[PDB]
Amino acid sequence: NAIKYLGQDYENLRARCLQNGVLFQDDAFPPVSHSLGFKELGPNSSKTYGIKWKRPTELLSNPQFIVDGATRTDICQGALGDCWLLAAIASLTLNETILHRVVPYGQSFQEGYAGIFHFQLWQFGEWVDVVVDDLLPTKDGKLVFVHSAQGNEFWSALLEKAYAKVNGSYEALSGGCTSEAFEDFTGGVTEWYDLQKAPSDLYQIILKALERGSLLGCSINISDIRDLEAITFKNLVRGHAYSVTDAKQVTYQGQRVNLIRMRNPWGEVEWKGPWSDNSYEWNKVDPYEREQLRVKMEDGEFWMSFRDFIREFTKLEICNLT
Ligand SMILES: *[C@@H](C(=O)OCC)[C@H](O)C(=O)N[C@@H](CCC#N)C(=O)N[C@@H](CCCNC(=N)N)C(=O)N[C@@H](Cc1c[nH]c2ccccc12)C(N)=O
Ligand SMILES: [Ca+2]
Ligand SMILES: [Ca+2]
Repeated sequence: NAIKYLGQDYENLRARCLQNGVLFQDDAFPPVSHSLGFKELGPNSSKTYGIKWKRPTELLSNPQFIVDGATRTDICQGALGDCWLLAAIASLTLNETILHRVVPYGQSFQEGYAGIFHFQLWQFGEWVDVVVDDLLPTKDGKLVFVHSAQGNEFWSALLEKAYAKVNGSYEALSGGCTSEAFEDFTGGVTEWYDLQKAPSDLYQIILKALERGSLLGCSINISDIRDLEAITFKNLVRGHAYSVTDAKQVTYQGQRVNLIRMRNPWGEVEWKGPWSDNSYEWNKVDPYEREQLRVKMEDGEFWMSFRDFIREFTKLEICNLT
């Protein structure tokens, strides 16, 4: 059983707000500018100025915590450089058991709702329960930071807020490493791989990691500053954490080709090379494999050949649990 961050007690807080006819306002991470940030998001800044804190129950008549499951399409990055965190959360959803440890069951905007939610994280060398109120940064009635592809779904916005809380502010989350969020959700062991010096069995390692629910992300180093744009000629984003979400093998003109699937935590903007959604390659696999694996949809998620992956990306991170 998780210990309470700062001694804040989810169930006692929720019950007492319900008894006293109020919704929770979190003294530890309150709905003010200092919870946004200190410089790029400080009181005196252009980003800060239009932001208003609103509850999902003030935005919409029927907000839902989880809609059609907690899945990686619910992770669409907003105007914060927390790609590393969101790639980790998207990966987290592929392992149901670890997912529902971080995101406890039973939380809702209906029965028993009192403006408070809770999540569990590996922090300070402990499993910790972190509460948040549901006041969220919004602009023109829309979430400014992470949101789901379902506009009425809130669990992922609330998780990102809890993760900001432990680090001090949303701005504190700008720039990071995927392995750090992997740890904070698992307490497990991170390893990284230099894709330019990949071992010969690297596809096997990936397949076995995916089989056992380990979390995998990848990224392209910006090796000359930002000197070709962030976006490459083949539509890949440099210095940007991607989630690795599958590895599967296809028969391409009678030969097996090893494929790998990743998702941009933007929820949009995809590889436009071979095995991309509209690439010709899919014309030349057998119909069944094609219809099991290809999804023509701008969802941020796409296939590469493993050969292309290891040429295009520079780093892979794997967090293995027990
Ligand atoms: C990603 C993002 O939000 O996309 C925007 C839409 C976000 O900018 C991000 O996390 N960037 C990372 C690189 C990509 C990843 N993950 C980043 O800026 N720095 C980390 C580098 C990881 C390895 N990079 C690549 N393979 N490309 C990093 O090490 N960050 C630091 C934290 C830090 C402290 N001060 C600065 C200043 C600039 C950048 C980062 C930092 C860390 N030790 O964790
Ligand atoms: Ca969902
Ligand atoms: Ca896609």
